[PDB]
Amino acid sequence: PIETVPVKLKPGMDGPKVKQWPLTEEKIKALVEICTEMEKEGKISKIGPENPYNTPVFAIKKKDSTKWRKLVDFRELNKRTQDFWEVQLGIPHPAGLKKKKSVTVLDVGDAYFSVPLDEDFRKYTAFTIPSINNKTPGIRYQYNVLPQGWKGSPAIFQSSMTKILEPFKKQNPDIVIYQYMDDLYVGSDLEIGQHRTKIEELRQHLLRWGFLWMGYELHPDKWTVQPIVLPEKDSWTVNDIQKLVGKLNWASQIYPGIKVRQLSKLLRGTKALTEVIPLTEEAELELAENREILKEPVHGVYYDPSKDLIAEIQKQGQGQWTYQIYQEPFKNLKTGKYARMRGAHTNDVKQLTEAVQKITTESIVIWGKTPKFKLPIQKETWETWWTEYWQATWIPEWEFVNTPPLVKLWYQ
Amino acid sequence: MVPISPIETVPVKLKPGMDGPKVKQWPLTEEKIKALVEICTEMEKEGKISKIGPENPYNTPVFAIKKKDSTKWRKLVDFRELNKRTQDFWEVQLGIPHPAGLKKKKSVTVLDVGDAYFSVPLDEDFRKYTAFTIPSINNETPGIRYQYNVLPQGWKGSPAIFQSSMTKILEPFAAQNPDIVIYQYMDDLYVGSDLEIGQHRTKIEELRQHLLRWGLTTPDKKHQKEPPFLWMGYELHPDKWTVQPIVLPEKDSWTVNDIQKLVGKLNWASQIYPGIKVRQLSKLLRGTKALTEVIPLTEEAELELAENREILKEPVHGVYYDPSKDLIAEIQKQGQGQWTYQIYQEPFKNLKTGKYARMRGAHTNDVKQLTEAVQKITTESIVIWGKTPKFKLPIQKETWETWWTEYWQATWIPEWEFVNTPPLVKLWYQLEKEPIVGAETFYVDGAANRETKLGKAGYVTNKGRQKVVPLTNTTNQKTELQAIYLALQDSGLEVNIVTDSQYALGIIQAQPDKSESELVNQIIEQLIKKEKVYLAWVPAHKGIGGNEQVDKLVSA
Ligand SMILES: Cc1cc(/C=C/C#N)cc(C)c1Oc1nc(NC2CCN(Cc3ccc(S(N)(=O)=O)cc3)CC2)nc2ccsc12
Ligand SMILES: [Mg+2]
Repeated sequence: PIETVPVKLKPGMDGPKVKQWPLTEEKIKALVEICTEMEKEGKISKIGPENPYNTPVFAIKKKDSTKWRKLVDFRELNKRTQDFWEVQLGIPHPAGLKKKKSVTVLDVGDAYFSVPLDEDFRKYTAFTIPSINNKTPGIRYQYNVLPQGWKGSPAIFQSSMTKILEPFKKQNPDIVIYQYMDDLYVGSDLEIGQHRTKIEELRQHLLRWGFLWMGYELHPDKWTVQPIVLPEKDSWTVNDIQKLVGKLNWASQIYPGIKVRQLSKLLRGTKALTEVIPLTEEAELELAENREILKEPVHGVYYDPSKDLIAEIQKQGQGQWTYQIYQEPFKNLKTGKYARMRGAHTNDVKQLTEAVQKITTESIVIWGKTPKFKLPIQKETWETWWTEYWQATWIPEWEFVNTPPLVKLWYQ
Repeated sequence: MVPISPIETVPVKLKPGMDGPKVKQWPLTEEKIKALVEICTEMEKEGKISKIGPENPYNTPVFAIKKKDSTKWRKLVDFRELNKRTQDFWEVQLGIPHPAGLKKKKSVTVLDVGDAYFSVPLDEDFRKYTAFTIPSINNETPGIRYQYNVLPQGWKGSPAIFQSSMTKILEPFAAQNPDIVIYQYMDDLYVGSDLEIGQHRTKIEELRQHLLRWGLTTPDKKHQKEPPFLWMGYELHPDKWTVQPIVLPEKDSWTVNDIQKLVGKLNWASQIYPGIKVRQLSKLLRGTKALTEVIPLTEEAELELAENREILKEPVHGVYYDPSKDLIAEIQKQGQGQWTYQIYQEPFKNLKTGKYARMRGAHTNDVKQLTEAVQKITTESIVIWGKTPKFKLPIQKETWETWWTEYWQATWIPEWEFVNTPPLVKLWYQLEKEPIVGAETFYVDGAANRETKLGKAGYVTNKGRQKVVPLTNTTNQKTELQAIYLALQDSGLEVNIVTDSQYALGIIQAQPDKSESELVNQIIEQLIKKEKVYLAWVPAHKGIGGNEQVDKLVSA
C-alpha cells in the first residue's frame, strides 16, 4: 500500500494536546520495550520539539494474557479527525448480528500496521513515554502506519478488509461479520461446536492474507429490556405497600395507565410501618391491572442514530450491578444486570470497569457505537484506577454521578 | 581541522496564516548605536548573526541597556512580536524531579554548556524572521541589518530546541554508560555516579570526548558551588535534602498581600515539615483582589500561624530514595477538613511529607476525604517513585468494610493497614435496611409559602403523637429537613421516619458527617444519638396515610 489516503482534521481545529498521565515504573518499562521494537520495524519514529501535539498512552494486558500491550487513548484525536465516508455513504450496521446465537470477537488490529499513514497527518499521532519523577524528558514518538484505536484506521483499511473477507463470506453467507475499530465480530446461529469451527476457519484465512489467536464469545440471544416486576406476597406490611406505591409511581412515568389509588386507600390512617395490611379486592385488581400493563413493552421506543446512547449503572451490592441504555429518559432501549464480576470480589472499581467494558461491547453489537456512561463513582477515584483494569482497545466517554439516584431501589 | 558533526536543525514554522514581525526600530542615542555596532560586530565574527540586504521586509526592535557596576552596554532584541507569531513547541522542561525521588550519588560534577548553546543552528528558512536594525549615526546612512544564525536568547523556541538538541547528542552516551546519571538545567549539565572519584573523573572526560564530536567545549562551572546545591528552591546535600530556609516574618499588620506570601512559604515547607496547616490563613483570602488591603487575623488564624512557627522552629530534612526498601505512606486527620501525611521507608526517616485539604462542598464526611487524600498521595507517589505506597490509615478495617459494602458509589483504596493514631476516622451513624419492629413511626412533612417565606414543619405518629411548628423566612426544602429534625428530637432511641422529600433523602443517603447547613448538622447530631433509625420515602400527594394527614397540617 504505497499510496497513503489524504487525512485531515475538522475545520478550524488543531491537533490534540492531551497531558500524559503518570505511569508506574513497570508500565513505562513495558512501553519502552514495545516501542523500541515498533521503532525497529518502522511503525513509529522519534519526533522533534517542533511537534507540540500529544495523545496519552498506557500499558494493559488483554483478557488472560501475561504479555504487556500498548494502548493509546485516541479519544481526543478521534473527535478532531474528519468524519469519514471513505468508500461509501456509510456502513449500514448489521441488525442481524445482535440476533445470532453466538458472536465471537477477534482482534485484527495488527492488520493496521501494514498500511502507511499519510505523511502530513502523522504529527497528530504524537505520544510520550513518560519518565519517572521527570528525571529524563519523555520519549517522543509519532506513528508511520495506521494506529490501533484511531478512527481513520478502520475507515482507511475497509477496502482491504472487505477483500480479505470476501472468499470466506462467499462460502458462508449465513455468518455475519461486523467490524468496530480494531475488532471483528463473527456471529452465527450454529450449534456452539459448529460455530467455533469456523472462527479458526476464519483466522487461518486471515493469516494467509498477511491473527493474534485471541477470541471472545458472546450470546446476544438474551439482550433486551428487563421487565419491571412487582412483589407477589400473601401479607403486605405498611412498609411493603409504601415501597410498592413508590415503585408504581416511578413506573407510571414509563407506562401509561398505572394506578395506585386503590393501593393508597389501604394506607388510610397513621399506621406503624411493620403492621400487616390485608389487600382489598379493589387493590388486588388494581395491582393485577398494573401487573398486566408491565408485561407489555414500553410505548414509542426507537433508536435514533443521530443521538448519543446513554448508559447508567447502579451498584446494587454483593457484586451486582444494574444498568440501562437509553437516549431519552424513561425510554430504555436495553437494560441489564451483572453478578459476581470475575476476579474482583473485593474491588468495586475493578467490577465497575468490567461492567463498563461489557456494556460497551453490547452497545457495539446492537448499534455499532459506544454510549456515554454515567458512573456512580467520584471522579478522582475513577481517574486514579480505571486504567489498571482496562482490557479493551476502545475507550468510551463517561461522566460522574455525585447524588444518589432514588431509582436504584426500583431496579433492585 | 578535526571534522565535527553538525547539530541537526529543527524545522520551524510560523503560526498558520501569520507573517513575520514588522516592528519599527526605535531611535537610539549615538552612544547606544556605537555600543550595538561594537557588540554586533563581535557576534558577527562568531557566526551568531549575519548582515543582510534591504529586501528582507521583517524587523524586530533592538535596545541598549547596561548594569550599574558592569561598565558595558548590553544588547537586547525584543522578540515579543515574533514570539506571538511563532508556532508552539513541545516544552520539554516544565516539570523538575522531586528530591525525595532521587537516589543518592557518591560523586556529582557540574559542566557548563553555555557555549554549546550557540552551536545549535537556527533553521535557515526561519532566520529571515529574526531580522533587526541598528540605526545609523545621524540617520544619514542606511541602518545595519542583521539576522540570527543561532537560537536567539528571548525567542520562543530557543529553550525547547536547545534542550532537545543536547538530549539527542547525549542519548548514546547515557545509554552506553548506565552507571552514571545526566541531568541538564539551563546552561548547566549535572553528572553523578557511584563510581570511585577516579572512574568518575574518567567518565567526565569521556563525556567531554563525546561532546567534542559536535565541536562542543565544556569546562567546569565558574566558582564551583559547594554543597548544598541551591536548585529550584531546595538544598540538595550529599546524604539529605531539605527546602531552603523557611523564615516567617513578624508583623502586627497583615495585608491581603502578606497572607498570600505566607501560604506560599507554608505550602512549600509542607513537603518536608510535617503538620503544616493553611486553612485559617487561607480563609482570610476567600474573595478579594486588592493585595494591600489589611485583614485582621482571627484568633483561629493566629493559632494556626503560631502552630506553624512551632513546626518551623527547627529545620528538618528528608532522605533520598532506596529502591530496595518498601514505600510507606501514613495519613493523619488534623480537623476542619485538613489532612497531613508522611512518606517514608524507615520509621522516623521521611522521604517527604505533605498535606491535603477538603474540597468545597455543602456536605461531606471523613471517610470520603480520607479516600480522596489516598488518591492524591497515590498519584503523587507514582509521579515521584513510579509505584503506589503501602498505606497506614487511622481507620479500622471493619469501619472501611462497612463503608464500602454499603456505600452507593463504587470506591477503592489500595493495600493499607490500620494505624491506631487518634483521632480515628469512623462512621458516625448507619441507617437501618428494614423498618424497626416496635419502634414508633413518625410521618413528617413541611411546606413553605414561596412569596411570604412562611412555613410549617411537623409530624404525626402511629401512637397519636403530633407536632406542627410555624416557621418564618423559610423554604420548602428547609421545612422538609426541619420536620425530620423534629421527629428525631421527639422520638426514642429507635424510630421509623417516613418522608416524601426527595431532597432530604438525597442529603441523608449521601451519609454526611458535617455540613455547611446548620440544620443538617443538627440532624446529624440527632442521628449520632440514636440506636436505630429507618428512613423511608413515599411520593407526595398520593393519599398515603400519615403522609396525607401531616401534609394538610403543614400546608396552611
Ligand atoms: C545529577 C543532578 C544534579 C542536580 C542539581 C542541580 C543543582 N543545583 C539535580 C538533578 C535532578 C540531578 O539529577 C539526578 N540526580 C540524581 N541524584 C542526586 C544526585 C545529587 N545528590 C546531591 C549531591 C550529592 C553529592 C554531592 S558531592 N559529594 O559530589 O559534593 C553533592 C550533591 C542527591 C541525589 N539521580 C538522578 C537519576 C537520574 S537524573 C538524576
Ligand atoms: Mg407535602
